[PDB]
Amino acid sequence: GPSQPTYPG
Amino acid sequence: PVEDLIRFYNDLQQYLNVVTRHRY
Repeated sequence: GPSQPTYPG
Repeated sequence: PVEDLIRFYNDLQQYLNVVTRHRY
């Protein structure tokens, strides 16, 4: 998967 | 992100504009 998945908040 | 964001939206938009066209 991606190395830096985006997140909420 | 914006490209991946709208690209995720558009990919299912068709299933909601083209399938719904068949009274769905």
